[PDB]
Amino acid sequence: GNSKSGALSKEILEELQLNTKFTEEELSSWYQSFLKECPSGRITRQEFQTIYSKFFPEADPKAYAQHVFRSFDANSDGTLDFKQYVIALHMTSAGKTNQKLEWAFSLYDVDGNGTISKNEVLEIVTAIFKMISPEDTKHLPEDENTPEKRAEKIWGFFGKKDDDKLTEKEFIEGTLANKEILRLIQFE
Repeated sequence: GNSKSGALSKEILEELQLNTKFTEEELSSWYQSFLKECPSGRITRQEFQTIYSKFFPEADPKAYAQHVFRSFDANSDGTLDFKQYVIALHMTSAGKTNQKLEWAFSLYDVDGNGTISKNEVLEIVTAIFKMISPEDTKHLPEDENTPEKRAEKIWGFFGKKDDDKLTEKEFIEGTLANKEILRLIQFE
């Protein structure tokens, strides 16, 4: 409702490597009127994609955000809240509210069952990287440019073979200690 509070969206998203020629005041009028036109703010993929491709073109609508929107839930298509979703898109590079650790497990657990497995982690990694443009994804050093090349760094960090299932509880501890994890785990 407050255009000023809308600026926090452009600045925050900007960091996520996603600029929007749409001024903050504009998104405010569109955001409120998007939620007013629709029931509270329940939109479908067919709709999300449009907004996604209309707001963030160069970003492969099948990279980061796409993976995020699909992580909220979206089981058999149906529809999901756009507001809560937007938060999940911003609650990944901001830093206003305190809680933020155990909150990640949400998009981290694509399926959503209090258990993180290889597959899930493989998705996230790919998503972020997928967003990165090829001609650009080459600049970064090799031996660490493939989604599977890194999946070994993150998953290999914790180290698990028996109870190879990370819960929302340890997910907070395995990170409370090892400080070198906050360096790469950075899921932008």
